[PDB]
Amino acid sequence: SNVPHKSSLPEGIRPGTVLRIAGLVPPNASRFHVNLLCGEEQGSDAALHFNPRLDTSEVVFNSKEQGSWGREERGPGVPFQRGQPFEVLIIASDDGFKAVVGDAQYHHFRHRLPLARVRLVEVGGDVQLDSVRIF
Amino acid sequence: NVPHKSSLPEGIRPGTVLRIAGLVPPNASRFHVNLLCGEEQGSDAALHFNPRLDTSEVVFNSKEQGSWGREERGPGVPFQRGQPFEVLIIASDDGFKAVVGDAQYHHFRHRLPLARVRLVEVGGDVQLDSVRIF
Repeated sequence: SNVPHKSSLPEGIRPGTVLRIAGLVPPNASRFHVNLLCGEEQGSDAALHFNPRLDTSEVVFNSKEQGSWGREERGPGVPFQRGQPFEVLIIASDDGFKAVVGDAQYHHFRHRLPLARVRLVEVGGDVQLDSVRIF
Repeated sequence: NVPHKSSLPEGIRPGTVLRIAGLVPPNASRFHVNLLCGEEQGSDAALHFNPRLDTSEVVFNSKEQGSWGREERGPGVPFQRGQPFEVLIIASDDGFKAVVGDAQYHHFRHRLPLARVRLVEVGGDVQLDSVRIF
């Protein structure tokens, strides 16, 4: 199932970076996450926390800075389903992160931390990961 | 087979993603994807992505004022006759990242300004499934 899955980004990511995450949402999944982290330590700051919640039918976006979570943003409905595969694109621009789900633009999350702080991508939770690619 | 045209109303910026899904015909010679700066014939091409299956090469190039540039070539041909493909053209601040399949294939540094791009054009021997701008 390959979780928790970590992808190190020693030189960071620039505007024009695409994170492609594919996987299956297992039959009794509660929630999973894709984190863009500043370091490898526990509780590391997070430029992006992408959190589909199957049990509450929401998709939460947040950030973590100086150990404190920001204010949650929510996307429109849950474009994931228990027992169904998915494809997510997280696209970094100069202005924020574009979340694409199932070939449809889903939500835009404005930068709160500098994009230059990102050093790691972490995928975890109730997800059976197909692949994580970083272009 | 008139080329497919898709206008870019707000141009493209670092973070624009062009997903081109399609199928190569069994008798295909070559097809191309152009990022053009105007809707006139002979407009500047900020990016000319040209896979060539008749000679087994993939050529990158630019064009301004009707004059081309120096060709760049990628490793082999990640395209086969009769086989489908998915291409990502990702604009960064440094250039265009071309992705074929699940791997970055080439990095074409910006020869022309990114803000001058206004039209995507797909032509040649190719069956076009979908053109998406993200």
